[PDB]
Parts: sequence; C-alpha cells; structure tokens
Amino acid sequence: CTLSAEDKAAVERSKMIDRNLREDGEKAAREVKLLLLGAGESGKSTIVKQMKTGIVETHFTFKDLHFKMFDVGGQRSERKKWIHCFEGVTAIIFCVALSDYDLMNRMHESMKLFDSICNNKWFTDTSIILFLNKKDLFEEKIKKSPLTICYPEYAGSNTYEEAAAYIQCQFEDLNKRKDTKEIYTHFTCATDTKNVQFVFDAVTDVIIKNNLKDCGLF
Amino acid sequence: VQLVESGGGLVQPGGSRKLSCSASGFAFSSFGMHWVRQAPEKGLEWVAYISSGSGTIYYADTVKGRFTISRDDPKNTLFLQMTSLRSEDTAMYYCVRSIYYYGSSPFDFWGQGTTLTVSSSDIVMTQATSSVPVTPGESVSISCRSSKSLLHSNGNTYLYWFLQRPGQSPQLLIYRMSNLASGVPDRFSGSGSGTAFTLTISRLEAEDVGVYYCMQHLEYPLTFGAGTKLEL
Amino acid sequence: ASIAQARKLVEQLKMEANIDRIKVSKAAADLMAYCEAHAKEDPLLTPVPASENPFRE
Amino acid sequence: ELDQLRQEAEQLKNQIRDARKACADATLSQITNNIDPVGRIQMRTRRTLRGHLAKIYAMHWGTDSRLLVSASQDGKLIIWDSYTTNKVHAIPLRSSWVMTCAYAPSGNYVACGGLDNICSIYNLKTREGNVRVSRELAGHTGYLSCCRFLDDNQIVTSSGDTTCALWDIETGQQTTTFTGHTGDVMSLSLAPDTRLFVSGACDASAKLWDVREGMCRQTFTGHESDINAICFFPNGNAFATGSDDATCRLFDLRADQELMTYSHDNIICGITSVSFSKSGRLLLAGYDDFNCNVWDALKADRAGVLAGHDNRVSCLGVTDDGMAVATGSWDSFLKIWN
Amino acid sequence: FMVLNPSQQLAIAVLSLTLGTFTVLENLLVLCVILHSRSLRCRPSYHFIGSLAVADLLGSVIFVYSFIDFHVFHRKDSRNVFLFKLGGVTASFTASVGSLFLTAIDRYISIHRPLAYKRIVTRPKAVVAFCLMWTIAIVIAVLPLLDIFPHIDETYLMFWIGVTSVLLLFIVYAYMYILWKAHSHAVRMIQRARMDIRLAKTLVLILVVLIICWGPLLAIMVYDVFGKMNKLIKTVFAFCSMLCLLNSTVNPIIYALRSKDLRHAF
Ligand SMILES: COC(=O)[C@@H](NC(=O)c1nn(Cc2ccc(F)cc2)c2ccccc12)C(C)(C)C
Repeated sequence: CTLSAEDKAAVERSKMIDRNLREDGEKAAREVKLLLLGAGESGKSTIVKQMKTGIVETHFTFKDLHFKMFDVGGQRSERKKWIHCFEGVTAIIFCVALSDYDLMNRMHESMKLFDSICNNKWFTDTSIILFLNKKDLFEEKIKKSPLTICYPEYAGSNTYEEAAAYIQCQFEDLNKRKDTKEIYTHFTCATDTKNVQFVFDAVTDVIIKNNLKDCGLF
Repeated sequence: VQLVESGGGLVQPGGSRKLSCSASGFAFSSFGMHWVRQAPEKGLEWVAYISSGSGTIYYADTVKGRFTISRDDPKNTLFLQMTSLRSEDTAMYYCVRSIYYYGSSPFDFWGQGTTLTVSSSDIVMTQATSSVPVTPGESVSISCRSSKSLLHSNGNTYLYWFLQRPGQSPQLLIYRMSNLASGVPDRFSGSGSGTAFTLTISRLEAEDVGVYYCMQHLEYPLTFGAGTKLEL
Repeated sequence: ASIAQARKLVEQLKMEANIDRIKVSKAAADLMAYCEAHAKEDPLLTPVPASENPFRE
Repeated sequence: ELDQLRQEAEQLKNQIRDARKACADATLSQITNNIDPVGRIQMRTRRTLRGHLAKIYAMHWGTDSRLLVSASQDGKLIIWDSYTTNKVHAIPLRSSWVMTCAYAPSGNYVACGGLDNICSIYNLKTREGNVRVSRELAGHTGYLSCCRFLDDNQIVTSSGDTTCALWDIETGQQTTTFTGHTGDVMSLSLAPDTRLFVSGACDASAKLWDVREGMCRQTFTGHESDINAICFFPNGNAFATGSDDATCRLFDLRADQELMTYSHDNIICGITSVSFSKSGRLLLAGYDDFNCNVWDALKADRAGVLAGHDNRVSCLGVTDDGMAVATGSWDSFLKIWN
Repeated sequence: FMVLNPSQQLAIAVLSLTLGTFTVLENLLVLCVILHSRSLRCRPSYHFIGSLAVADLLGSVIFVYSFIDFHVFHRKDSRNVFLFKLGGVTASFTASVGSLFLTAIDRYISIHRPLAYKRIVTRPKAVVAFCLMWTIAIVIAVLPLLDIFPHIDETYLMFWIGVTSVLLLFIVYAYMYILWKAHSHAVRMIQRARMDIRLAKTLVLILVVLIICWGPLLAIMVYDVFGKMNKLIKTVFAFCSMLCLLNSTVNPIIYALRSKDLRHAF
C-alpha cells in the first residue's frame, strides 16, 4: 500500500475532517442567506429589530426555515471590493424609507444605491425583497409636504394612492434586468410581524424559481 | 491534560474486568487511544488501539480475541473489556493518547496506569544493553537495533524513544527520529538511520535516570525494545 | 481645517524626493544578475526530473 | 498657497517626476534583451485539494513548502498536506467572511481575517490537540484584506480603512500604524528580510514601508486602477503589482520607478493575485478570466498559462522552496501546479 | 415473425434508411456539453438528461440496425444470439424510461420540497440512481437467460409493460402535480398565475410527446394478451414503432434546448 502505520492514521484523520466539512456544509445549507442594504437612516435598523462592526448576522427562524440576515451597513469601505463576497445570497432585502422624499436628495440617493446593486454583475440572478419603510410617516408627510419635490415629473394625485405606488414604480423601473431578477416590493406594516411573512413568502418563491431553473424545467 | 484510569485490582483466572481511562483536559475525540501493558519488572507491551472516531481497532496477537477496546467520546472515557484473564495478563495497563497528522507527536501523553494482578512476522526491537551506570554531567549513548529497516519509503523513520522514571509513567522523548518532543530538554538528541538507532544524552542529569524504551511505529503490532536502565 | 493635512503630505513628499536613486541600467542589470545566478535552483523554470519532485505521484 | 498644497506639493511631485526621468537611461526591456526566452512552460496540475464548499479567497504556504492553509467563505480554514492531499486541520471560524489568511513562518500559528474587521490568530501546536483562537486582533475600522506574520509575535495586517498596522500578538495592540494611502489597502507583502513591506491600494499607488520607523519610505504609481496584488521580487529590490486594469508592473526599489509592464491585448480582466518564482524569473499572475498567466519577468512575454480553473483565480502562491505553485479559485478547489 | 407489405415490400425496407437520418445532428450535439463543460452544465439533473442523451443514442442505432436486419433480409435470426439484439432494444427503451423517470423524480422533489432539494439531490446520488437505471435496464433485459412478434415470451411481454407502463404513471403524476403545486403556489402570491404559463407550456408538451410515444406502441403491444394477435394488426406496428425513434429527436431537444438553460451556452 506504501502507507506507513502513521500515514494511514493521517488519512483516517483526513477522511474524518472530510465528513465534518461535508456535514457542516449541509447544516449551513438549510439556512437562507439575505444581504440587507439601503441608505441606512431609520429603516434598516428597525427591520432587523422588526424580526429578531464589519458584519452583523441576525438569525430568525420563521416557519421551520432558518434565516441568516447579513447587515453590511457598518463596513464603510469601497463596496466594489467586498460586494462579491455576498454573491450567492437568496435575496437582497433593500430597506428604503418613504419618509426621505423630503430630506429630497435622500430618497433620490437611495434610488442611486438601488440602481448600483440591482445592476451589479454579481447579482444578475438575485431577487430583491424591497421594503418601503414608515408608510405611517409617509401618511402625514404628504399631508403637509406633497410629492413632486423629489420627483418633478410626477403628474398625479397626492392622496397616497398614486403617491406611494409612484415610488414603487420608480425603483422597479430601475431594474435593468427584468428577466433574470424579480423585485418583490412590500410596504412595511410595522404593526404586524407579517414582514417576516412577506420575506418568507418571497424567499420560497426565489428558491422554487431557482430549483426549477436548476433542473432546467423553465 | 490528564488520563486517569481505574478498575482492575486482583482477579481470579478466567474472570473479566473493565478498565476505563477517564480523559480530561484535551479534545478526546481527536485522539487515537492505545493501551500499553507493562508486566511486573518487565518491559512495555502494546495491547490495543482504537483510533479517533472508532473507525479502526488493532490488537496484539496475545489478546486478539480476549480484549475489546472501546471508547465513549461524549463521556471522554476509554474502555478495555477483558475476558478469560490469563496469568500472563498481570501488569500495569497504561492508557496512551496518540494523535496522527503530518508533524504530530504520537504517544506524547501516558496515563498514570492501573494495576491488574490476575490470581494464580513482527519487528523485533533489540536493545540488549541494561543497567548502564553513569554519574551526572556525563554524556551517555543508548542504542537499539531493529529487525527490519524502520526507514519507510516516504523518508520518515518510525522510531520513538520513551523514558520511564521510577514510579512514573513513560514520557515521550523523541518521536520519529531526532524529533524532540515538546517539553523535553534539548540535551537529548536522537540519531540513527535504517536499523541502528542511538539516543544521545549530552550531559546526564539527576532526573535523566530510568528505563529507556524504544518503539517502532512502522506497522502493527507496536513493539517496544526491552528496557535499557540507567542507574547512577 | 485641512492645512495640517496638506502640511503632512508635503512632509512626505519632502522625504520621498531626496532618496538617492541609482539609474535603471545599474538596477535592471542587477536583476539579471539574480535571475541568472539562481536559474539552477528553481524547479519551475528549469523543470527537474520526476525523481526529484515531491509531487510526482 | 493655492489651498495650501500646490505651492510646492504639486511642484514637488514634479521634482520627483523629473528625478525619475533623469535616472531612466535605458529600460529593463532594452538591456535585458537578446537573452534566451524561458521557452513554453507546461505546468500540469499535480494535485487538486478538494474539500472547501464555498469560494476560496485566500491561500498561503508554510515555510516547509509542504503544508498550506486556505480560507474559504464558509467558516472553515483548512490546513492541507500538499504532498499527500490530507487535511491536517479544519478550523471553524467565528466570522465566515474571510478575505485573507496567513501561515506563520514558524508553522505554529495561522491568522485569518475579513469583513469582521478582525485578524484572528490560531494556535496550531496546542497541548489539547485542537486549534484554539490564540488572539483576536481588533482595531481596524475596515475589512482586513491581507495579513502576514513577521514572526510568532508580530503580524502586519492591512485594511479597507486605508491603513496598514503592525501588531504585537502577545498583547492585542498595534504598535505601529501606517497611514499613507488614500484608498483601501488591498494587499501587502513583506520583503524577504522582514524590515520592509510594500502595500497596494485602490488609489492605484503602492507604498514602501519601514516596519521599524513606520514611515512611508517610497511611493509608486503607474496603474490606472486598483492594485489587487503585490509581491516582492525574491531579491527584495523590486516588486510586482497586479491591478484591475489587467496589467502587472515591475517596480524598482532602488531606482524608485517602474521597470516593466506585463500586459496583453486579449487580456482585459483584473489581476487577483501575483507572485514570483524562486530566482524571480517567472511572474505568475492570477487573472479574473479564470486563468493564471506566467510572465517572463526579465522580458515581458507570457511564457505559459495555467488554465485549469473553472472560476476566478482568487489567490496563488509559489512554495518557498520553488517546487510548486498553488492556485485557489472561487470554484472551491486548490490546484497545486508544478 | 417478420411480416411486411408485399405490395410495396421494397417501399418499406427502403424506409429503414430514410428514418435513420436524424438523431445524429441533435442528440450528438447534446452530449458535447460535457465538452462545453464549466459552463456550468454538469449538475445532477443534467446527467439524467445525459443518461437519456446516450440511451437515446444506443437505441437509435440498436433499433435502426434491426430494421436493416428485420428477420428476413440481413442475417435473419437465431434462437439464442438474436435475443441479445433484443437485449439492445430493451437496454435503450428502458434506459430511456429510466432516464426519463429519474429526470421527473428530481423535478418532483424540486417543487414538492423546494427547501430540501439541495439536501436530497446531490453528487453522490444521481450517479447511484443513475447507474441503477442502466443496470436494471439489463436485468430486465434477459428472461430466457434465467411468442408472437420477434420470438419472445407472452408472459414476459406483459412484465415489461409492468415496468414501462408503471414508470409512465409516475412520470405523469409528477408533471401533473408540478402544475398543480405550481398553480396553488403561483396563485397565492397574487392572492397576496404568472409562472403556471411559463411552466404549463413546457410540462404539457412533455406529456403530449410522451403519450404519442408510449401510447400506441404499448397499446398494440398489449393487444396480444388482451386479444387474438392477427397478421393484419402488425402491418403498421412495424411502422407504428417509428415513433420510438420519433421521440429520439424530441427527448434531447425538449429536455435540453428549448428550455432556455442550454440556450445560454450556445
Ligand atoms: C427483439 O426483436 C426486435 O427486433 C424488436 N426490436 C425492439 O426494439 C422492440 N422490442 N420491443 C418490445 C420488447 C419486448 C421484450 C423485451 F425483452 C424487450 C422489448 C418493442 C416495442 C416497441 C417498439 C420496439 C420494440 C422489434 C421486432 C419490435 C423490431
């Protein structure tokens, strides 16, 4: 065999490390990984608290499905260098504040960041569970401060009917890959924990559409 | 790090005991575990071997069917089940921990040993010397010839030198060859090539006194040379 | 405000300008003298026999 | 003074740009011409270290030229035996977002760091038989992009906060801090004497440091984009830097300028890693387009290719006795070439 | 017993070569994705299609080689060795249904248990169950080693129906279910059907193609025991078996190409 008595026990050690790696990867394949992005003022900090320095993991098991949520807000580096580390997350929860259309260069900057990660080369197959935070504060901000300040071309109502849904069209229009990516917008309720329900129902749709794409059934 | 094994005592022949060594202070799951028997006023003799994960068990030809080595990783205990104890099984049974990877040091820690007085082809390591008298500060040389070249084709020559002080358990001094075990004074040095091996002590001290065994770990069973005692 | 920051960049460029520089001819030919005095002991430039490498099989 | 810089600092960078032209009487590719090429270099994949499940971002040989650690994005750090492709250790990481690893020159320690902003030091020769986290070196405010041991008690890290820092590992305190760069420090490289090290940043400049003085001794700029990789010539008197603009360059420490440029028109992708062979005649470069070209260092010709990866070659390393070249890639396989 | 239309006895043996034209330009281009590997194209549901990619190539030649044999013109037959040419016709027609079955047994657990898909179908499996479709394609290929159309038994002729007909019920329940659960799912999200039309116009075509393949032939081939076999029924059963090479062109093209997975490699 040309393996000494110690060269054979070193290979038994190697094959016992192989199973712990094969097993410890199966235990971390049951977990859905979710990048969390967005110009962080008020929304990103509450949705991870809505669900319960460099990277901030957050576990939450909803309905027999273990989620990991990686918040990268406290990195503060050239995002182009570490963003490929997150290639291969199920989805990209992109928190956004509806209360920043009048703070107007902030809502228009979140649209500049959404367009940056939504159109990376690393995220051509990664959907976006876009949250729109504080629609209560968007209720009475329009009550005094109308729209069209952050969107001059907005020719419409101000009664929150086409007001909010004009935000939801501006982001989803920024998607330059309509075929290989699906934005799943949601207006965060914050009075119920159906926010995790929307994440759960938007992840079970990403996984299935990956499974169907993995087996080539599309 | 400590291996404390109890069980045994006196046993009438044909009986059965259950030696157990309760490891504590190290990753017991990662370590292969030997048993090493030492008859009264005699040499060391390998008994059994259970690797890490229990995926391998070897025995000496003397105990091939009578002894059953087994380990309880969640409990950190090594067991030796004996059946039909013969009078030749009377000895102090040491539990030895050995970890095998590239660059490791097998046989580096030996349990204190549990005594067991029963009522009433292979590499041959030959160090036919005995009772080499010396005084401290002297330079001593010890040799043991192997019946086969312990130099394996991969460059490693598998010769281990052990030191059993009086009343202690053995201590690893030199693994494969000229590799000084951690915690050993560097005055010890190991030399050899092929079938002739030498343990050189540069300046002997008051604690460098006791029987010095050499072991081949080239293939199983593991054979110890007879004792080379150093009395001052 | 930032005069102390532009005060230190000059403090660096003051140091990074008075180095003594040998011309490229004396420092390119001094790299050939290394790559040509060590061409023997590199197994990747002059491929050795299968007897000597440890990765033969 | 023209916002207090252009008075001298903008002309002082022309004293330098005029001194570096005075000392360039002839280029490396003129005097090192009419010498024999190295011939086509067919390196075959001698090993394939399988067992990582995520992308391998970092790799580093041990000084014995046999063992090598590797860090993948799953929270695992594997210490391989390269001759017999066994796994000596598999080290679970607290943070899974590893971007760099390093093996101590004594073989007793290994370091690890990434997006967690920490360089963990792992003790390999423990008495317990497992690998413990001997130290966690925190203090950088950006991701650790590269770490390198000086010895068992000194490690120089480099971070995405535009800062490199020497460390004392017994304590947890950085005894020097190197603060010259205006961009993310992406890679550092110790000189063979461990008294100087170069670092390359996303501001397209590489800076020579002095480990004792802590002072940026020299500054090199030839690239148009980020310097992903940097490696000293084995002499210690030159280094090569690979950047996002698909070009390697050989910079000269005593001449204080760029000696050559290693580019090719079919190549458009960034360079993830770079390394010299022993004697420094071959410049290996790990490209973004799945390959690993082999540049004649004294000439400029790509004298070979190592095209055995199915994904970006994220890290390569030439073993310290020169025998082999290890390349990792985002396909979870270390290939040991030879 | 070979029986051919004497009015145009030439017109039928001549069609043997005309039918064998294709299944060379398409199914040969389908297995070269191993040559265009690192696309990447080699995951557990692409060597199941690779299985039928070759088994559709084996029986593509094994079957055409029989209609140059045909029991009358080219080395008519024997009583012992001829069956191992039968062993080829079952080695492929059952390797096809073995490949076609497994490819619908991972597409079932793909959408039935979508979270636990990666934990079930992997590298270790899908080569085990792979070869088992190539192994019992042979062990179900030799009864006489351990009496109407070629020479073979009528009690074993139904047992192969016991296999192929049963594997075509679990390939229909799988794909029909995958439009059910796709329909319950895709409606619920709009409840809070956009996928069930991108998926209905590819799953109902697999069953339309499948029914025209194994519907008539298995029908006539089971008319033997459910009726009295006449010489007037197998005048076109020789022709009706043309469809067994008809799906020889659709299997590599439906399961691989017109699904847009292969369409990005080209
Ligand atoms: C073996 O004589 C043949 O050459 C037949 N060849 C087949 O390829 C074939 N054999 N069967 C049924 C079958 C029965 C028992 C068995 F063990 C394996 C197969 C077919 C059914 C439909 C279409 C073609 C075929 C042929 C007479 C139908 C051309």
